[PDB]
Amino acid sequence: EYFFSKNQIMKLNRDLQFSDLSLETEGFSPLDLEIFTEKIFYDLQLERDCDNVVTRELFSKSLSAFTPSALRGVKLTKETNIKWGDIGALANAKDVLLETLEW
Amino acid sequence: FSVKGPELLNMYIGESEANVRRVFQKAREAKPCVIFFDQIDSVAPKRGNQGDSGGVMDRIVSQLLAELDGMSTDADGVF
Amino acid sequence: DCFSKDNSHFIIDPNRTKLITTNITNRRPLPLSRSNLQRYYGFAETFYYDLHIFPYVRQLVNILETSFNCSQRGITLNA
Repeated sequence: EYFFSKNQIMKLNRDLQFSDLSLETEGFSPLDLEIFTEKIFYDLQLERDCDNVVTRELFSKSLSAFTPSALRGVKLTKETNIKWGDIGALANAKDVLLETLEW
Repeated sequence: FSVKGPELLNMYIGESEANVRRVFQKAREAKPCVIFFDQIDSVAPKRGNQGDSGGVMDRIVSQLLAELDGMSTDADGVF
Repeated sequence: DCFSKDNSHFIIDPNRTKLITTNITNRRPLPLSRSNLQRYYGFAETFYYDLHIFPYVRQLVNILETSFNCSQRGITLNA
């Protein structure tokens, strides 16, 4: 709420409240946020040529395509794209994995 | 690409594990490539036998099992 | 001079013109979309990308043109 006010005169539309967005940005450190706000402002400005300063969908359209400033290293294997519906069997092991790691 | 028998094996502790990875990396650079492990015996002996010493032959074969197949593999043209 | 009645267009004569210069001015270049200077002067032409096809160049051009257009918005958004 500070950042969006300080950087440029602009606001989040009435469609959403800042608490949701706070929920959306798990683990984002303050410099990362300074980067992220600028990213969103750029995406709004010309990547969409609309004459407006409000956003609801751009976050979902760009947050995923973002790397948290401190979060790079050994690159996560997010490209394997294996769904647990592809594994099928191994219930005895699936459930213990899901409860220990996922839940 | 020719793997001249036990070419990979090396003096030090970890440079064999660097040589294997370098070989696979360079091959992966040119997608339509072949790897010819000539006399695989010298490089991939049975893991964890009692009649063997040093253990590096186990580390190297494990590294093979890892990098050759592993996970996140794509652009399978590497025969 | 005595011909001050008009100043729209004039000739320069080496028998009367001398080389005098002031400090460095500034002005915008000519956008490629309007005039291909290299083409005219036979220079080593920069490759003419086509934004409709090449993905990545569009991102760069968009960023730079955004920073260009924000001049009249007048904020330090440059990245």
